Amino acid sequence: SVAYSNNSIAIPTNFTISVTTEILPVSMTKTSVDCTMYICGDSTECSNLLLQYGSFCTQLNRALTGIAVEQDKNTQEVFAQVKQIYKTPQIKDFGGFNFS
Amino acid sequence: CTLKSFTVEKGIYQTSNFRVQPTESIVRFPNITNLCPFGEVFNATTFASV
Ligand SMILES: *[C@@H]1O[C@H](CO)[C@@H](O)[C@H](O)[C@H]1NC(C)=O
Ligand SMILES: *[C@@H]1O[C@H](CO)[C@@H](O)[C@H](O)[C@H]1NC(C)=O
Repeated sequence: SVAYSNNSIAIPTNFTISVTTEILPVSMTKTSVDCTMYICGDSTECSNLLLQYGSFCTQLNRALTGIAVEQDKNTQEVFAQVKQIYKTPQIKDFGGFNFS
Repeated sequence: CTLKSFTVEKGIYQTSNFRVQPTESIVRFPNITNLCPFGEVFNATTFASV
């Protein structure tokens, strides 16, 4: 409960510096699928009836390639916000802060 | 052939996996020489009731 009045206020007298960690995914593993190898397998008897479903195979491959290029775009976008690359300074002399 | 077109632009174009041609062939069967007794069970003089 809060000790609330109509003429009373509370004011801090000190401060505390705090640090927290936030973890977010950026990209996932890129994959590709060879439909003919996964289905028939070193079979001349098969892979002759897959001429009808080659269109579906192409559709799957197109979707997977789109996913992969999207993953590359995400990885580039997250970390490459700034272009100029700055070398770390030699002398620290940051007034006390230790960034080791 | 994979793209089903005559013009290809730039790209990486992950094509189908490579294969190796099995130029030879073998047959392996157990050591059986004597023929089956076809005459014994086909040319039997007597046959049992159903
Ligand atoms: C504020 O907190 C620090 C560390 O907890 C302490 O050294 C300092 O004395 C505090 N300030 C006052 C006015 O008590
Ligand atoms: C096989 O059958 C035929 C007719 O059923 C007969 O003439 C012949 O003698 C038979 N041979 C043997 C080896 O039993």
